[PDB]
Amino acid sequence: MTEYKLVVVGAGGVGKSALTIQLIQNHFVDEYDPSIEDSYRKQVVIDGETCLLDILDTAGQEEYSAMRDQYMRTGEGFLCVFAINNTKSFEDIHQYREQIKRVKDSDDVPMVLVGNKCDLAARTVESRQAQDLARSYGIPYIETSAKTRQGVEDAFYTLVREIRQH
Ligand SMILES: Nc1nc2c(ncn2[C@@H]2O[C@H](COP(=O)(O)OP(=O)(O)NP(=O)(O)O)[C@@H](O)[C@H]2O)c(=O)[nH]1
Ligand SMILES: [Mg+2]
Repeated sequence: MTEYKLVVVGAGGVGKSALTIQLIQNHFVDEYDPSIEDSYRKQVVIDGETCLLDILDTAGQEEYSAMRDQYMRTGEGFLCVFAINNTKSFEDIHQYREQIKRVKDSDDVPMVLVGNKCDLAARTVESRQAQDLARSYGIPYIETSAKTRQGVEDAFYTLVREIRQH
């Protein structure tokens, strides 16, 4: 078994914590702790390869960049969570990547861009725009929904692929 430190990122309400709680507890946060260091780790099998998945759930921009260096430096990969309905996410998701290149000290970093909230009926950022970043960054683009729970794990699994490749 291998330990995969999955460092999740988010502007706050993009669904970062929603994807984690789903991939771990599998449910919609109705009264869970408001952001904490109590990271989680689930055991799965990537293409017939049993390995551990330690998904770290950080805070949503609550003044703690100092710790961001401790996690990012210890994270095997990064997952960019953006809301198709919230254009704000697409904004922070851009600068967010720049933070990784700094810590990792290299443009080549294993990460994935997921589009949470793919169930809502009021999307602002079309797949085209979301693809621009994934195509410009050279990373995969997956769509999921914490509410309906569609291809949720599909987004996480993709991360393991990027890492393994590197
Ligand atoms: N409609 C819809 N809402 C979602 C979906 N996923 C998450 N949400 C909701 O959108 C909001 C996102 O913020 P929240 O759940 O508080 O997570 P958070 O903001 O990261 N917590 P915090 O800010 O304390 O770190 C919550 O109400 C969350 O339940 C989704 O797929 N569809
Ligand atoms: Mg949160």
